[PDB]
Amino acid sequence: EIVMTQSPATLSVSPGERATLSCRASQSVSSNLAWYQQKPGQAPRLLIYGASTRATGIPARFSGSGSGTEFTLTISSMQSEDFAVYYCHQYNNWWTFGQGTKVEIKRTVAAPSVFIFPPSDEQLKSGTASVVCLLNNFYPREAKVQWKVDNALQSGNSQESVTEQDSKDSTYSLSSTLTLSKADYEKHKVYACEVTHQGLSSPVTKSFNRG
Repeated sequence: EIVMTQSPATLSVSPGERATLSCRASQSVSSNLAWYQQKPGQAPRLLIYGASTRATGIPARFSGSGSGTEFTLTISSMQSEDFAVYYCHQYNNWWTFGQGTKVEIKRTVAAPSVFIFPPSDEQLKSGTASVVCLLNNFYPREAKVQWKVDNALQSGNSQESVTEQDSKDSTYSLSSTLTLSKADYEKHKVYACEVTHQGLSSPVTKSFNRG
């Protein structure tokens, strides 16, 4: 019954900075609340089981506080390894989990390096003509893409995918893929990747065409 919501969805934190995550509940949970840490790939981990009691072995820079319907976890001397995802959990009724909060490295704003890649001959005989937009080592996560063709922004018939942080330098990479049928390659005459990002006063474009 009890829905629990965790805000804000994302926090950008440069190393060594203090971070604050808030958790709210549709109904009261008194103090039957806990905070877990999720490292992608591994298994979630216990951070705080009481409203504030820290479990064994967690660094003292972690601490949570709250009661009733509002709680907040906080970290004061965050290190690089602490960068992960977090969940607030309650057990005062049928227990449930919150959607969670991301935490990412903060770094210098970097404009996206954009490249486009059309199909070629071998795919025609396979009948799966496709194009790729590669955006490399951009920051922050807000960098956004547009597949464009003659009188059409080809979103809804293609897929976006993204790396994790290029953690050795903390940038992001995106490999959007556009896929069409055999005869489609010739049907459309214009093809382009367009990119927007606050390091871009105007959209960045890469393009190709038929003829």
